[PDB]
Amino acid sequence: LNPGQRIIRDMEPVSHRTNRKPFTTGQAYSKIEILNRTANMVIDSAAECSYTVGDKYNIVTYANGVKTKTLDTLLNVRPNPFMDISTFRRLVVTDLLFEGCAYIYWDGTSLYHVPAALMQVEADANKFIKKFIFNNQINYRVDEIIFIKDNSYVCGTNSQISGQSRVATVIDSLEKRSKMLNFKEKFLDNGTVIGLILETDEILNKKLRERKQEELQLDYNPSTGQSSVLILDGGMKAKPYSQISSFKDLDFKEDIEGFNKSICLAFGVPQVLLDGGNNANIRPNIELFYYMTIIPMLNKLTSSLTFFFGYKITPNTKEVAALTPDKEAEAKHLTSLVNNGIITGNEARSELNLEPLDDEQMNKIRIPAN
Amino acid sequence: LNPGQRIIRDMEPVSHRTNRKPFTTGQAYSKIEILNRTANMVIDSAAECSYTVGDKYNIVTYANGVKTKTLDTLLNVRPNPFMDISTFRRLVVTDLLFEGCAYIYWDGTSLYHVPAALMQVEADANKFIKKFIFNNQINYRVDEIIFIKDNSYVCGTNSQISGQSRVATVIDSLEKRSKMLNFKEKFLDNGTVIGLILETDEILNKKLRERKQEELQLDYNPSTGQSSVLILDGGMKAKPYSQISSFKDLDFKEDIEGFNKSICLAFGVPQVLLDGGNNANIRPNIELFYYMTIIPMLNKLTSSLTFFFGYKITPNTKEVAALTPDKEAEAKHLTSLVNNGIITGNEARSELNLEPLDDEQMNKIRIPAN
Amino acid sequence: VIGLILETDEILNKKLRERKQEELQLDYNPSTGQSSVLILDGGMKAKPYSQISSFKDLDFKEDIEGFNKSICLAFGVPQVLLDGGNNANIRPNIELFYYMT
Repeated sequence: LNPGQRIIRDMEPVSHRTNRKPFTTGQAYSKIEILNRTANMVIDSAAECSYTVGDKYNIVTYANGVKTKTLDTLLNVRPNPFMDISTFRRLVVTDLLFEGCAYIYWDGTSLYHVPAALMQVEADANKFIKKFIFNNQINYRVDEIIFIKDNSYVCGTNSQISGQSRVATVIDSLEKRSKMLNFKEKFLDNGTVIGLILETDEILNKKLRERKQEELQLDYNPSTGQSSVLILDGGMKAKPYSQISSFKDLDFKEDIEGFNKSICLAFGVPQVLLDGGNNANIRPNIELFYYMTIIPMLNKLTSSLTFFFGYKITPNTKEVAALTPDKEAEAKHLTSLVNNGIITGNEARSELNLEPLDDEQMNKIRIPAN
Repeated sequence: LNPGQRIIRDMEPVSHRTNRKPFTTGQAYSKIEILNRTANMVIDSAAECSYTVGDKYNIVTYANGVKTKTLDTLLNVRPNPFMDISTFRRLVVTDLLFEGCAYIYWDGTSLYHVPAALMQVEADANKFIKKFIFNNQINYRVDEIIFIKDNSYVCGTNSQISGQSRVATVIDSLEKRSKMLNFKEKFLDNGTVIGLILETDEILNKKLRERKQEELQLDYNPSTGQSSVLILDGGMKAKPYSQISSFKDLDFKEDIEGFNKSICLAFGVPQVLLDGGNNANIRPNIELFYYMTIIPMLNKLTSSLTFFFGYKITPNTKEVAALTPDKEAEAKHLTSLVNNGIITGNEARSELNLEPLDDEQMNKIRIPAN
Repeated sequence: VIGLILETDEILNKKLRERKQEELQLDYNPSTGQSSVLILDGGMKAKPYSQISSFKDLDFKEDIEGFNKSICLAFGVPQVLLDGGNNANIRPNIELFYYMT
């Protein structure tokens, strides 16, 4: 046991909600299209990757007596007798994203989801965590909650608990982008556009002055008029005016592009995926996105699962439509291994997502020799 | 024993925390998003690399009697009876990053984590280190704590104690970038936009003047108007004004890009990882990131581990999704090695992350000979 | 940073002058205002001022890049290692760094 755990409790007795302003985040996700699309692709991608359970670690875990097949079916087919697999996975991933942490309940035989927007974790004076408090009055325990924590540095010191919300960091950038974009719309709806100013030093009958004003407006526009010369009489003067604040000054494109690139940067999506990319970009960018962004996100979940159940669980995609291996190269390398005897044919079948055959000559290596 | 160790202790009796301002760093991590993404990539990438324990060094280390398999389980499956593997690695790496150093406690059988933001190291007049003081009154020892130090040159002389926090070098750049970015939104919300400036040397009825100023603004906006000509009567003049301080002057984009490269440079992540890259950019840049940045960072940890336990521990990834070898090239070199008899087939499978199979012909080198 | 410089050759009650200054500031900003034309009465003029020392003059970026290259030069680290490199850039530069430095 850790002799310094009680000081850890004293320095942070309870978890801290990190999505400091939730309503602004919800408003932006609802009515801002870069956050909407980026969060949607991240969550949907973290919902397509299947989980493959491995061997049993001969250790004591919080959940014991669960067989491999039951865990596999509840984790890849249907978690709860009442809820979907993709819905539950998306809920967990969106809790991990929009909130710092993500929480999953564990019944006797079913694996329920609990939102992290209301749960608060209370540290223990002795071990690691005393008891979770969902909103209030729940008081789950610890053996029945799967804890997913995204790394955080909140307040002075990092925390054994809680988590820092990825979406909560882009709120300032989203507000800046929205204000900067609304400024152009209001500038267009407000700024005045004129084509000609005439001046006279004597008052000339406001009614008739206005009538001549619309006469000049309609008559000297090539779409609706067929005149191009003015003969000003009586000393009326034409002031050579200029435009005060032209639209060319408001060059917000570069700043808006910077804000968009930053927002795509925080979630981790490459900018090429949202745009159109060449053949040299699409496959490497899909690989970079999925692996280096999502697979940490799912690795947190799978590590928490292998802590909770003791079964080695890893994010093994091998089936997502975005990372389907190149058929020619994959076939070439699998055939090379099969011919040269490194792997059996059945393993190649398993890699090709086929089903192994109960054949004799395939279950043993070829060993070409001669 | 070192004759000069007492002078070393006299020149620096105790360690000193190097993250001089923790709260500003926390607020930057929580509300500045380039820093969030860079730190998250570094920490998560430093949490995916598995650890392989090698042989036993016949030396007297601080931890004795620990079995190889028990150390492997503690270091790759479950460090604690109460906390995860990914969470533990993430805490250790974020302590190494945001603070200068990182500390890991060691019970008889459990390998607990302790924060480095609170704990101070006291040098020894004779050997190396008297003890470790966690805030106070705990007073761990040295025989039971694992010490991971990031190289530092603080004050006049470099220290065998303490350490330099990489993030603390970035706070000034973060403040500069935040101020520079806030200046643009404040300039937009504060600057004035004018369409016309009409003057008269005599007073024209403020109420009716304001009514005409609303009518004249709404009438000459082509979105909401059907007039474009002015007939100024009574001697009212139109001053040919010009915009005083246009927005085109504030060319902050290059400065903000410089500050973004500022933020990313200190952590070590290449700028291509954040953006999109070609076939020739993604995998080489991920290789640079992992190797050059992370693997020294985990090499500090593994060197401290091999000091503590005496077992050769190295960061052996071989499984991280972002460094999966090219299937075709990997197949080609493995098959060539197997055919030409340099390595056995079983160790080829081992390098393929599969399970070696107990065969008679495969356990020996093929020896092509003819 | 200034938007307007309106001038008057007579004194006009500092308190209300400041009040109208604030009102005309807030009114003629499209973000927080819904007006774009200004009618000046009483002989008040509008001086066509200009920006004295614009931020565009301070082009420090090239000098700052030179200083960064100079700092990275003394230690020996190639500039490609810190940035992103292609297949042709990255491994020869890692080799040059390790070996030569």
